[PDB]
Amino acid sequence: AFQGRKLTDQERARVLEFQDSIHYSPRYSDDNYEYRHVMLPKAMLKVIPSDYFNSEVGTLRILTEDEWRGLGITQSLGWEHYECHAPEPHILLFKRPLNYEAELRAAIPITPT
Repeated sequence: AFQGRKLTDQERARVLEFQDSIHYSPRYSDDNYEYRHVMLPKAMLKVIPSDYFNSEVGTLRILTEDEWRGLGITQSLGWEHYECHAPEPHILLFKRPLNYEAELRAAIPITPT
């Protein structure tokens, strides 16, 4: 049940070619959040589909977790994409709470009575 605008098999192939060139900053923290930023190759920006930018700035819009994992951006559980200042568009900011427990929860089905 994809949240957000899933890429097509065609978009996805085009974006996933840049996956090995994405850079991930060290994490830093304040009183409530850990932060990190992800830096995309400028060339990847060219094949990121048009609806993923917001026409106003030139920056990426807020991405859902499914959306940005969709782009090849690979990091651990808990990270939220948030809107920054107006940096270069190829820098994406992420945060997650310090009080993060990172579980894996799956409902499992039984036969009804």
